[PDB]
Formats: sequence, C-alpha cells, structure tokens
Amino acid sequence: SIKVAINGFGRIGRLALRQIEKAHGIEVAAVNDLTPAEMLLHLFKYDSTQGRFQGTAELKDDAIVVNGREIKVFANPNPEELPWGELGVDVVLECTGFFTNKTKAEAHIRAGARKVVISAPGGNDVKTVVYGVNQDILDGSETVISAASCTTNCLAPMAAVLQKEFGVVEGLMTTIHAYTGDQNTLDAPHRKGDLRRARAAALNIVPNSTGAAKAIGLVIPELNGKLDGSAQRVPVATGSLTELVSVLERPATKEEINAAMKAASSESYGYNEDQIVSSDVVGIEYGSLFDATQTRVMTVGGKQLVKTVAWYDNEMSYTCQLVRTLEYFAGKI
Amino acid sequence: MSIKVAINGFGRIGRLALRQIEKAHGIEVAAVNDLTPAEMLLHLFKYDSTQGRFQGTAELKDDAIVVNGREIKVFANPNPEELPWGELGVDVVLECTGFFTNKTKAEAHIRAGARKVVISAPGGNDVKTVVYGVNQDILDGSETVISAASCTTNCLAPMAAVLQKEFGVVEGLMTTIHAYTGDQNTLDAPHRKGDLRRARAAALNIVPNSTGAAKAIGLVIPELNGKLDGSAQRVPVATGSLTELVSVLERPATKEEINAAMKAASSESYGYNEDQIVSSDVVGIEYGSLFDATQTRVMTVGGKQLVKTVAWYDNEMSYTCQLVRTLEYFAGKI
Amino acid sequence: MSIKVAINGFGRIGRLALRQIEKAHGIEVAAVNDLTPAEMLLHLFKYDSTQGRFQGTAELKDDAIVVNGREIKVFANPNPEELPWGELGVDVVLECTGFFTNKTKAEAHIRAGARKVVISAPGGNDVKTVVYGVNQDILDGSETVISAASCTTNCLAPMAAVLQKEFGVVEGLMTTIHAYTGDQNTLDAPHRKGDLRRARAAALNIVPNSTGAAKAIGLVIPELNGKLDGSAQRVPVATGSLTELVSVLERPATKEEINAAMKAASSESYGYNEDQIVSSDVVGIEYGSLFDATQTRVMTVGGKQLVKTVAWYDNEMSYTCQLVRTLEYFAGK
Amino acid sequence: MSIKVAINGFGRIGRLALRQIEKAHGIEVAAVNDLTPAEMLLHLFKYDSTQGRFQGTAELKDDAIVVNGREIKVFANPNPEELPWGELGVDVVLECTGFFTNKTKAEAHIRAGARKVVISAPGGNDVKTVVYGVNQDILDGSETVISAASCTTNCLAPMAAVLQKEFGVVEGLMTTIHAYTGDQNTLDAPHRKGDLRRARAAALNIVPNSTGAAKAIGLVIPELNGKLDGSAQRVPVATGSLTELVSVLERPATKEEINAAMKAASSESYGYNEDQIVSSDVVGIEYGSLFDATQTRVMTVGGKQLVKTVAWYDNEMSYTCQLVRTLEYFAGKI
Ligand SMILES: NC(=O)c1ccc[n+]([C@@H]2O[C@H](COP(=O)([O-])OP(=O)(O)OC[C@H]3O[C@@H](n4cnc5c(N)ncnc54)[C@H](O)[C@@H]3O)[C@@H](O)[C@H]2O)c1
Ligand SMILES: NC(=O)c1ccc[n+]([C@@H]2O[C@H](COP(=O)([O-])OP(=O)(O)OC[C@H]3O[C@@H](n4cnc5c(N)ncnc54)[C@H](O)[C@@H]3O)[C@@H](O)[C@H]2O)c1
Ligand SMILES: NC(=O)c1ccc[n+]([C@@H]2O[C@H](COP(=O)([O-])OP(=O)(O)OC[C@H]3O[C@@H](n4cnc5c(N)ncnc54)[C@H](O)[C@@H]3O)[C@@H](O)[C@H]2O)c1
Ligand SMILES: NC(=O)c1ccc[n+]([C@@H]2O[C@H](COP(=O)([O-])OP(=O)(O)OC[C@H]3O[C@@H](n4cnc5c(N)ncnc54)[C@H](O)[C@@H]3O)[C@@H](O)[C@H]2O)c1
Ligand SMILES: O=C[C@H](O)COP(=O)(O)O
Ligand SMILES: O=C[C@H](O)COP(=O)(O)O
Ligand SMILES: O=C[C@H](O)COP(=O)(O)O
Ligand SMILES: O=C[C@H](O)COP(=O)(O)O
Ligand SMILES: [Cl-]
Ligand code: NA
Ligand code: NA
Ligand code: NA
Ligand code: NA
Repeated sequence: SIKVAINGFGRIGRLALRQIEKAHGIEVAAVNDLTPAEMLLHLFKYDSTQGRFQGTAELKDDAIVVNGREIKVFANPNPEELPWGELGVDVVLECTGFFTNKTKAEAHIRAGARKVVISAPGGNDVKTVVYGVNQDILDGSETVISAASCTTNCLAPMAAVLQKEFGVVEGLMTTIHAYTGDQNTLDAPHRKGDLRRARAAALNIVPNSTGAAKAIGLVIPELNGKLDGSAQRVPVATGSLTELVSVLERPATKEEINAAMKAASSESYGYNEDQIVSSDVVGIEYGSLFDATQTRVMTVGGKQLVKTVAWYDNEMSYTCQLVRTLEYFAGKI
Repeated sequence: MSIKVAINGFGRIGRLALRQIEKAHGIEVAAVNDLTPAEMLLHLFKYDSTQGRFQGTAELKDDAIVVNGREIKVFANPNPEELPWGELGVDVVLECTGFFTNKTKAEAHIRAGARKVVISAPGGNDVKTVVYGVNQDILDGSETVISAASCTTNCLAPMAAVLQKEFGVVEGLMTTIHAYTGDQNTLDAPHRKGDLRRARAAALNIVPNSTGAAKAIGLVIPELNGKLDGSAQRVPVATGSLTELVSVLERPATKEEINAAMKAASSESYGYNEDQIVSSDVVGIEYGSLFDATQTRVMTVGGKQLVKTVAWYDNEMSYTCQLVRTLEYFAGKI
Repeated sequence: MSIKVAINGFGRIGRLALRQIEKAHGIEVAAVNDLTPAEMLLHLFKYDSTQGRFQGTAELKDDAIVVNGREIKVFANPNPEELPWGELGVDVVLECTGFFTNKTKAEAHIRAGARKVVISAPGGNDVKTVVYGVNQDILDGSETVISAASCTTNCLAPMAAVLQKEFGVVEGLMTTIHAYTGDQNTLDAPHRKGDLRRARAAALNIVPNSTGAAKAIGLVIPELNGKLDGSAQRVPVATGSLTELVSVLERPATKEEINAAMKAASSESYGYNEDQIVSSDVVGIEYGSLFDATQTRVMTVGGKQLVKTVAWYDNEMSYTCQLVRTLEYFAGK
Repeated sequence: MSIKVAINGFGRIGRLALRQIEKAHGIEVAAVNDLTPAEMLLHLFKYDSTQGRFQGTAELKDDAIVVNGREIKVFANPNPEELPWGELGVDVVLECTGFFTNKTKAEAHIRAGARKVVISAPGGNDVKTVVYGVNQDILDGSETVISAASCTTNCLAPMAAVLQKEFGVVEGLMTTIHAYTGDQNTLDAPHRKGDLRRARAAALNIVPNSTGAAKAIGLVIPELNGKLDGSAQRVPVATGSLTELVSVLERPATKEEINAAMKAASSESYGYNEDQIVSSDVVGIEYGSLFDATQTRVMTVGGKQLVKTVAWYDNEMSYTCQLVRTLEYFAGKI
C-alpha cells in the first residue's frame, strides 16, 4: 500500500481523504494542519457543501480514526520538520496553498517523503498533469509534480479536443468561479494585497486573475502561448464553469463541436445535454463536464468566434483529478 | 417641459423610476398601477433591500400615496385598456410590467387616453430602441411607442459604439454576468415561462440564460447589425452586473489605447472606472454603464488579436436612470 | 397489494415525498398532478439545488415520468375534483399544493375516487393533526382527511412532549429560525396575499413572520393546549431550520436531566445530537426533529427557573419523512 | 477646535467610525493604525459592500490618506505601545482591533501618549462600560480606559432598562439573531480560536454561538446584574441583527403598556418602530437600538406571564454611532 500524508487538511485535503478512503492500495497515514485533532475531525465529519462524511470517524489522542483505521495528526507549519521519513510516507499531497513551487514543496522530501503532489499550479519546473489529458508524461522519476488548478482541469480536456479536431489559433477564457477561502468573509484587509479578494465573498461578483489559460502549454504543448483569460468569483460556495472563446483553424458548427466533445468523454471528462445549473455539479467526480447546451458559433464572412463551456465542482472535481493523478503517479514510483 | 407620467408596473424598475423622476425637473408621476393595494406599494417604495430607504417623505392616503407632499393615485387593474389615463391627463406611460413589451400591447395605454408609451424593455422591431448617450437622436417626438432597450443593451452599447467608431469591429461574443432577477424562482419550482434554468433557486446557482442584447444591437448601432452574439450567466447577487465583450477588431489595439478611447467617450451616461471595484460598488450608480479599465485585455498571437472589454451596470438603477433620461429627451420633443 | 399514492402538487414537499416513497416498501406513487409539463417536473425531480441529484433513474415519456424503471402518470388539472383517482385505484392522496388545506377542499380528492387524504400542512378544524412519534394513536382508520401538521410542529412537538411528561410545562414562548420558503419573493415585490414582510427579498433578510404552530400545539399534545405561543424569523438559508423554546416548567430542572430525558425519548422520528452542528448539517436528515443538547440552558434566579431547549429540522426533508411515516401508518389503519 | 481621535484597527467598526467622525462637528481623526499599506485601507474606506460608497472625497498620499481634503496619518504597527499618539496630541483612541480588549492591553495606548481609550468591545469587569443613552453618567472624565460594550449590549440595554424601571425584571433569556461577522470563516476551515461553529461557512449556515451581552448586563444596568443570560444565532446576512428577550417581570404587563413605555424612552440612541421592517431596512441606521413594537408578545397562563420584546440593530453602524457618541461624551468630560 502506498502511504500518503496530507499537508493542509482544508477543502481539498479533507475531500482527498474522503476519495482516498475509497481507493484501493493507497491510504493516508497522516494529516498535518495548524489545529488540534478535535477541530480536524469535526470538519472532516461535517461539511457545509459536500455533506456528512459517509463513514465512521472518531477522535483519539493526536489522531483521528477513520473507518476503523488510525491517522496521525500533526500541527507543524514548517514541512521540512515533519516526520515523513520516520512514518514511511511515500507521497505528500501538498494542499496548504503555501508551498506551491518546487523549492518549497521539496521541504517534504528533506523531511523524508519520497514524492510530492502539489494541489495547485507549481511553476514551470514541475511536471503538471491533468488526468485524462497528459498523465503519460510521468515516468516515476519525478519528485515533485503538480495537478494544476481546478480551472486547468476543467479547461484542458475541452481545449484538447478543439486543438485536435479543429486546431486553435487563439482563445480567451473566463471562469465564473465559486468563492473560495482566499476571499474575506466581510470587507477587510487582505494579506496578499488583493483589493478584490479583500471584499465580502458572498456579496460580490469579484474579478480576479487566474493562470489556467496562460499556463495551458504545460499540459497541452500545442496550445502554448495561445490562450489567456481570467476569473469572476461569484456567491456560490462551490461549483464553477469555464467559458472559452476561440478562433479555430477550420470552420466549425455547434453540432460538430458537441459531437467531438461527446466522442472524447471519459471518467475525467463528462458530456452534458441537460439544462443544469451550478448546484447540480456539486460533488461530481468528473474533472470537467462539457455543457453542449451552451455551445455557440458566431460567423461573419469567413471569420468565426467559437464559445465552449464546461462545468466543474472546483472542490470535488479537482479532488478526484488529484487522486487519479496520485494513483497513476504512485504506480510509476 | 411639463409632462405627467403614469407608471404601469410598480416593480423594481417602476419604483426606482419614481425615485428618479422625483429628482427630475418638468416631469411628475400622476399615477401608478400594479396588482396590489396601496399600502403594499407604499411600503415597497419606502423600504428597499438593495437600493436603501427612500430619502423623501412617503405616506398612505386611502387609494393613493403621498410622495414628497404630492398625491399619486394608485390603481390595481391588470388590463391597461381600462386605466383612466385620459381622465388624468397622462402624457407618457412608463410600461414596466414585463407583460406589454410590443407596440400592439403597449398601444392599449394610448387607447386608454395616454399620449405616449416608453417600454422599459426591448419592444420589438417596429419600435424605436434608444440607449441614451448612443442614439437618442433618432427620436423626433412623433413616435407613439418607444423602447429604452434592456439593462444589458444599455451597458453594452456605449462600449461597443466606441470600439466600432475608433477601431472597427469584425465580430464579437458577449457574456453578461448578471444579478438574479424577479423572473427567477426563490426555490426550485415550476416556472411559468417554461424556463428550466430560471425555475431553479435564484440565490443558490450560476444560471445560464439567453439574452438578445448582442443579437439586437443593430437596432441601436446599425453598423454592428449581425456582428455580435452572446448570452448571460445569472449569479447570486441581488443587483449589480457586468458585461464582458470578446471582440475581433479591424485594426491592432493595446489595452491602453482602448482604455483611453473609453475615457474620451465618458459622459453622465457612460462612466469610466480605474479602481479595483466589485459588484456591490455599482449598486445605485446613475451611469447607464461603467467601463472598467482594469479588466481590459488584448491577446495577440501571430498578429491576430482578441480583445476583452468589460463594463459594470446596476441592472436596476443604471437602467432606471437611462430610462428616465430617454423619457426626458423624448418628452422634450413631443 | 401496494398502497397506491397520488401526489397533488409536485413541489418541494411533493417531490421529496416521491423520493422517500420510492425508498419505502409496499408504497408507490401511481401519479402526480401539478400545473406543468412532464418535462419540467422530471427536470425538477432529477436536479435539486438543496437536496442533491436524485439517486435513481428518471426518464421522460409521453405524459409520464419513469422512475427506477416504473411509470408515474403526470396530470395538470388545477381542480382536484376532476382528477382520475378512482380510475387509478389511488388509496391515499398527499395534498401538497398549499391551496387545499382544509377538509372541504381536500375532500375533492375523495369525490375524485381516492380513499384518503393526508394534507402536507395544518388542515383546519375538521381534521385530526398527527405528528408521527407523538400522537399517531389518535387515528382509528375511519378518518378520510388528516393533516401531518407543519414543519415547525413536527420539530416542536416531540421536544415539548418530553418536557410536559417529565417536568410539566407552565407556559412557553417559541422562536423558529427558519429557512426561507417559496412563499417569499426573490426580490422585493408585491406579495399576492398582502404580507409586507414576505414581500421582501428572501435571501437578503431576516424576516419576522407569524406562525400558529405553538398556539395550536394542543391539537397534538392536549395537555399543552393554550400554554405555548411564538413566532418565526425567516433567514437566508434555503432549507434547514431550528426551533427554540423558552419555557417555565413546574418543577426544578438541570441541563443534564433535560438532555437525558430527550435522549431517552429518541427514535427514528426524534433524534438526539451532542455535536456542535450548524444548519447545513441537517439538510436531508430523516428525523422529524433533532434535539440539540449543546444548546440547553436552565437559568435560576431567586428560586425561579427559565429553560431554553432547541431542536433542528430540515423543514423540507424532516417534514417529508414525517409525512410519509404518517401516510404509511394511516394507510395501515 | 476638534477632539483629536486615533483609530486602532481600521476594520468594519474602525472605518465606519471614521465616516461618522467625518460628519461630526468638533471631532476629527488624526491617524489610523492597522496591519496594511495605505492603498488597501483607502480602498476599503471608499468602497463598502454593505454600507455603500463613502459620501466624501478620499485620496492616497505617501503613508497617508486625505479624507475631505484633510490628511490622516496611516501607521502599520501591531504593537500599540509604540504608536506616536503623544506626538500627535491624540485625545482618545478607539481600540477596534479585537486584540486589546482588557484594561492592561488597552492601556498601551495611554503609555503611548493618548489621554483616553474607548474599547470597541467588552473590556472586562474592571473597566467602566457605557451604553450611551443608558448609563454614560457614570463617567466623569478622570478615567483613562473605558468600554463601549458590544453591539448586542447596546441593543439589549435600553430595552432591558425600560422593563426594569417600569415593571421590574425577575429573570430573562436573550437570543440575538445576528449577522455573520469577520470572526467566522468564508468556507468551512480550521478556526484559530477553536470554535467549531465559527469554523463553518458563514453565509451558508445558522450558527449557534455564545455571547456575554446578557450575562454582563450588570456592568451597564446594576439592578439587572445576574438576572439575564442568552446566546446568539449567527445567520447569513452580512450586517443587520435583532435581539429577542423573553422576560419574567415583577408585575403584570400588557403589550400596550410595554410598547408605550418604549416609545416614551425613545431618543437618538433608542428608536421606536411600528413598521413591518426586515433586517435590510436597518442597515446603516444611526440608532443604537430600534425597538420593534410589532413583535411584542405577552403570554399569560393563570397568573404567570412571559414577555417577549424585540429590538433591531445594525451591529455595524448602530454600534459605531454609539461608540462615537460615547467617545464624544467622554472626551468632553475634562
Ligand atoms: N478550493 C478549491 O476550489 C481549490 C481547487 C483547486 C485547487 N485548490 C488549491 O488547493 C490548495 C488548498 O486550497 P483550499 O481551498 O483547500 O484552502 P483551505 O484554506 O480550505 O485549506 C488550507 C489548509 O491548510 C492549512 N495550512 C495553512 N498553512 C499551513 C501550514 N504552513 N502548514 C500546515 N497546514 C497549513 C490551513 O489550516 C487549512 O486547513 C490551494 O493551493 C488552492 O489553490 C483549491
Ligand atoms: N430588474 C432589472 O434588472 C431590469 C432591468 C431592465 C429592464 N427590466 C424590465 O423591466 C420590466 C420590469 O422588471 P422588474 O425587474 O421591475 O420586474 P418586477 O416583477 O419587480 O415588476 C413588475 C411589476 O408589474 C406588476 N404587474 C404585472 N403584471 C401587471 C399588469 N398586468 N398590470 C399591472 N401591473 C402588473 C407586478 O405586480 C410587479 O410589481 C421587465 O420588462 C424587465 O425585463 C428589468
Ligand atoms: N417547504 C417547506 O418547508 C414546507 C414544510 C412543511 C409543509 N409545507 C407545506 O406543503 C405545501 C407545499 O409547500 P412547498 O414548499 O412544496 O410549495 P411549492 O410552491 O414548492 O409547491 C407547490 C406545488 O403545487 C403546484 N400547484 C399549485 N396549485 C396547484 C393546483 N391547483 N393543482 C395542482 N398543483 C398545484 C405548484 O405548481 C407547485 O409545484 C404547503 O402547504 C406548505 O405549507 C412546506
Ligand atoms: N462587526 C461588528 O458587528 C462589531 C460590532 C460591535 C463591536 N465589534 C468589535 O469591534 C472589534 C473589531 O471588529 P470588526 O468587525 O471591525 O473586525 P475586523 O476584523 O473587521 O477589523 C479589525 C481590524 O484590526 C486590524 N488589526 C488586527 N490586529 C491588529 C493590530 N495588532 N494592530 C493593528 N490593527 C490590527 C485588522 O487588520 C482589521 O483591519 C472587535 O473587538 C469586535 O468584537 C464588532
Ligand atoms: O485559503 C484558501 C485557498 O487558498 C483556496 O483559494 P484558491 O483555490 O483560490 O487558491
Ligand atoms: O418579474 C421580474 C421581471 O420580469 C424581471 O425579469 P428580467 O429583468 O430578467 O426580464
Ligand atoms: O410556495 C409556497 C408555499 O406556501 C410553501 O411555503 P410555507 O411552507 O411557508 O407555507
Ligand atoms: O475579525 C473579525 C472581528 O473580530 C469580528 O468580531 P465580532 O464577531 O466579535 O464582532
Ligand atoms: Cl459627573
Ligand atoms: Na484507500
Ligand atoms: Na420631477
Ligand atoms: Na416505494
Ligand atoms: Na468631524
């Protein structure tokens, strides 16, 4: 069994534990956060958007017992100091939001873990994997990898189909995204100086940057430098979508685009034809859910603008992609 | 000028229209019509969950409300043909119910004795459609029914007009991220218009929905006829919206030149913003559209450019002020 | 033979009742009636913003929905007198429209051929009112129309019944902090029934509103007739509520004694909670009422005691489960 | 001449305090201190998601903001003893950070050279605690550190004082249905203070939580010492709250006697309401407490009565106005 430690027992970290409990041959030996075990256990059991944990979870001294198995709990904010080698940790899921580059994530390796998966973009010098698009770039010799962002896992399969079947000249993305924990509850100073994330999360449409489109070349080299975009955070607590407006290399119709997406569907990339809304993707296990109902092709003379839209639960969709990537990576190491 | 106005549909737009007309010279509201007793209309005029308390005096008088000392008759007749507009001497009806949005239905107010109608929505192809600050000069005063377009059209049109005038537009796709409105259900339930997405709980969901603002832009800007399309995402803010436009232009551009052109085009109708604002910051603004220079993007790949421009609007108050500006301009010509 | 149910009003309660009846053995919904095309009802049944996606299959056919492989007829007649209940062999109608909540109106279903009706709301003076787990034994089977009370009554009654049996209640005042419901407007607008407070935007406001649940408690617990009163505060959660009761008891009490008495009375209808939960944690629960022992207070000042007790309920699913329990018991008698 | 004030903690309360002091004659803010660059503080002062745009001018300068043409110094020192209050001639510090809410910690501002401090929160049992309009007469100006109590105390106290004065209170249990605040998390996450309920997503949940407002009421109304307790239910409105009190009184009472007594006690601090209002209607009000006569209830069973009284408050702006009234009164006691 591959032993996992979760660093940062937050939204992604706790959902990752839920998904890993369902995965054979991989188990979480430890979690680390900033708080006593009682707090972590409570938040694991009870979840405002993802529902009650559907298993048993009990408290023990400096440990939680999940489905009858003990998971040690630590509270050390500095990863290099954690007893990963001493516990026999194979892979750390780095989910704190504070160690999202190679140099910082490698602290887990100095602590004795064999591998790290960052639950976020990790820079250009770590292999970046959207499961179902480019996991074959891993051979197991990597030490630190990235599972990209939630938006990258939504955008990439949609962009891959467009590039493969039509060719992409260029594109601009907008993700309409659930608010997240990096926004304030009420208007207040923001630690990272972001005047827009400073604002009350559940009261506002909040423009904000995202690198998901700009960095797409790490996942789909044929799209390198061809896409850009940004985000609008809105008052849903989870559930998001990505719109892509593209110029393609050949003419296209709505029906041809939709058929190509359906033909590419998989456990990671779903295909939808129902008139759904964001609450309907909460808890889905696709990394991306293409919505054929929103496809649009604007034609003026010989020039076309193409809109394609995919949903994602930025929490659970990304988490399932993260665990698929971890499982594949763990088979290679 | 001196013109007596009646408001048909004392809803979000109708009530804010009264607030703005109370501030406008030469225009007075003589009557409102809705489906409810005067006490309910008075209460909703005084107290407003998003736009704040009415900053004037408002009192109940039998089947009338007294606003800033002046009596406004209240009617509750769902059939506009039966309203006593001729007997009250109404010059212009603001048609704000959502149920009479074409020339034939709005003309019921004329048969009822009013001289003119302004529809607070798109009004069909045989009705002039005016975005104040873009094309009010098409009005000569002889029209009987006009439209002030939609909230989204009033946001989009000044921004698209600048791009067309200064750069030329090949084509473009619009997305408006829009506050939820009264046509969505409070909780998941059957929807009278059959819309499976507006059936869903308004304050819990990102809700895709159609909009005709881009497709119909040619009624306001003829040079853009057939060049734009788009759609909407309704989201859980109770008012306050923005419109994104992704365009192909006829000449190269930088964000700085785009922003400068928008600033040079600014007016009381079309504002220019450089602050890092969010939707709550546009609630209650009186611009029809507020261009956000901080969101402009120009993507260039092999000399081929995609341009994103974004403008905010309070779909309630921005639109209402545009409606009242269009009303004043029209009323000066009748 | 299967007890055949028809649901009149395929709304929040009606659709969740179908979900629960599909899980109930020996009970099946033969038909639903509303004001709506089958395609829209099917869509609302499958996708639910607060209760989640329907777990099962649901497909469209002409004038029917097929749920778990079984056909359910859909009608659209606003006049219950004209519904074909006798022709379908309907045993019990769940009257969930909100418009036919007294004996005279609900009897339209009996003239239409149904044997019995359960109103999903208070039902007026000619109707027995049943909170399952408190007073179902008042039924003798000769009734044609009964009421399963209100959501708040099913929350309050088991808690109040324990206090009365073990301590005696002199008097009490209730406040229910209640999820907003479909009788409030989305944004400020005229309210058809003239309620100046329910006219206001539901998700933006604390909204005081009247409720007769406490004052009418004597219909369920006769010994409390005339002893309780209270009101509601509607707040911006889309489902999930709680009932606070401030009572004067006839004998001295401690927090521990009250909590133990509630636990000793727990059942499938009345749950007992000791965790620090919040409203999202009761979304979808199947208890009619969930006593929250963490909120019990007994204040003693100069030999006089005032007691606060609090129970949670999902006004949607808690009530729906109580309604179905009452339906099963009533149909067995 | 103006009383010179410094604001420590430029948060919800701190920023609204500056707004109110800018409107008050004879009081001015010389400096604010927080943990952030001036550009962030200016932005948050200008734009407010619940209280609206600042109705003045506000511009940035080097380590200063200029508000209505007057420069206000900005510091970013987390240690209050090091602030240059003596050097600026500060008369009163508003301590609004939440981190220095007792006598020993708040006295850091006195050691730093300020003459007086008002803590914007309960400050413990050894500091005088003032609800303006109830007990400001306990101050004679020789104090250095006082407390303006909590938002809930300023709501509860005027209502409870009337009941005690006119009827006598045996005991009572309070529930405040309270807007969520910044001490709750945006989404479920570990909470620094170990509160399993404030850990949960603020805008998705009814959140039970403790409050000391009723238990400490004796600091404000000594005759009620030990007679009240209560708790809070935090709910998804971003500001605007109400307090329910269920009381056992020393003599029989009717709804009319209670309501008439509240109206007779009304003032700039304690409002009297008879309209069917909801929480959004009290956002930005300047009363410390707004009694709601429509919610009064007296239940009688035999000779035993239970009395329910309810008052609204904007936990932000109502309390801020009380804080500034207390500041003004205290600074005048020379
Ligand atoms: N939430 C989403 O939609 C989402 C989607 C994809 C990726 N991500 C990424 O996942 C990461 C986590 O995001 P989240 O939403 O789970 O945030 P979160 O704030 O819910 O979780 C972060 C957790 O890390 C803990 N933590 C912080 N610093 C720590 C330290 N030094 N040592 C140990 N624990 C520490 C916090 O206590 C918290 O529990 C970020 O990189 C984020 O960008 C988030
Ligand atoms: N809300 C916005 O963002 C917005 C912006 C621009 C335009 N509009 C347009 O303005 C119109 C009104 O929208 P709203 O948001 O004010 O809706 P609303 O539902 O708040 O107001 C409509 C009012 O009309 C009344 N009404 C309905 N039928 C009536 C009849 N037959 N006779 C009299 N009164 C009747 C209703 O009682 C209600 O008070 C619609 O056409 C809408 O498209 C709305
Ligand atoms: N939602 C709750 O929390 C809750 C809890 C307990 C009881 N109730 C009660 O249950 C009833 C329904 O409440 P809801 O929240 O489900 O309301 P809802 O508005 O969601 O559903 C009512 C349904 O009845 C339909 N309908 C209306 N008139 C009809 C007619 N003449 N014939 C057939 N169908 C018709 C509507 O189209 C709608 O689908 C009410 O009596 C309510 O008080 C609701
Ligand atoms: N918000 C309310 O409803 C309300 C009502 C009454 C009283 N209060 C009380 O007022 C205080 C502030 O509450 P708030 O809601 O404004 O909180 P807030 O978090 O919005 O503001 C506190 C500010 O203090 C700053 N700060 C923190 N530590 C600091 C330090 N060491 N030095 C300088 N600045 C520091 C923070 O950056 C923040 O800007 C608390 O005591 C609170 O209990 C709040
Ligand atoms: O603390 C919150 C996390 O950083 C989540 O924010 P993100 O998913 O936007 O990076
Ligand atoms: O009832 C609500 C009105 O019809 C507003 O809806 P709309 O502005 O989306 O048309
Ligand atoms: O649609 C509205 C119904 O009457 C449900 O609301 P209620 O449960 O508050 O009666
Ligand atoms: O961080 C925010 C404030 O400390 C809120 O504190 P409060 O909830 O006690 O007002
Ligand atoms: Cl004195
Ligand atoms: Na496992
Ligand atoms: Na006027
Ligand atoms: Na069944
Ligand atoms: Na001043």
